[PDB]
Amino acid sequence: KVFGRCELAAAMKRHGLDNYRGYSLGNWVCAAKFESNFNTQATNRNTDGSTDYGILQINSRWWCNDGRTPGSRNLCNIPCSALLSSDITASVNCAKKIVSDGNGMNAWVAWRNRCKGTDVQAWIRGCR
Ligand SMILES: [Cl-]
Ligand SMILES: [Cl-]
Ligand SMILES: [Pt+2]
Ligand SMILES: [Pt+2]
Ligand SMILES: [Pt+2]
Ligand SMILES: [Pt+2]
Ligand SMILES: [Pt+2]
Ligand SMILES: [Pt+2]
Repeated sequence: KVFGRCELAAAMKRHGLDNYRGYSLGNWVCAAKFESNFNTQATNRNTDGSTDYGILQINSRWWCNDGRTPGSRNLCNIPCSALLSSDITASVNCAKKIVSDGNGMNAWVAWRNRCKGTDVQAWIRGCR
């Protein structure tokens, strides 16, 4: 699925991301835009043996198990294929675990580089 920004905002809000650990909803929508272009099926297969999965481009070394990545920790306790679902719940729950495991949103390079310090509310502006 490729989400619209307002539809993704509403789905993320239903799952408690607005103000999760002090990150407003627009931050999460912005991260998804620049990680995956709102595409639940996105993958980026890296040269280091790992792969980034789904709408939030969660990596298979620390966070999910794809079976094929050296150094697997599987800290979200999920197969990486669960992060390619059309519904966002597994990606949201794993994103919350990423923050809960010592990280800010700085764990996402696209967030740091394209959302941090910007008008993130533009991504929810005008949404019902
Ligand atoms: Cl829900
Ligand atoms: Cl729901
Ligand atoms: Pt789809
Ligand atoms: Pt949902
Ligand atoms: Pt939901
Ligand atoms: Pt939820
Ligand atoms: Pt949830
Ligand atoms: Pt749900």
